[PDB]
Amino acid sequence: MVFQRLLQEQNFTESTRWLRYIWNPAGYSVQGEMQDYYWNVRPLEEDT
Amino acid sequence: LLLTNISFMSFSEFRHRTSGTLTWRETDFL
Repeated sequence: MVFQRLLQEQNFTESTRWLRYIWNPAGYSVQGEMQDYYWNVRPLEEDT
Repeated sequence: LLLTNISFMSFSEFRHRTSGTLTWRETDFL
């Protein structure tokens, strides 16, 4: 909802951050090291 | 490897550099 509402107001550099909170094709960095997943929402990794 | 070289590399690069002799508290401190 925050992502879509930031697209609709064309605040792009924050809209992309709020999309990084779910999906990042450039991986995720936890404690300095890159992780093995790309979905920051665990019922999207496991089909729950 | 001096203290100016460590600032250019990331923490993952620097931790892979010293993963044997240091143990992630001296690594993060340095």
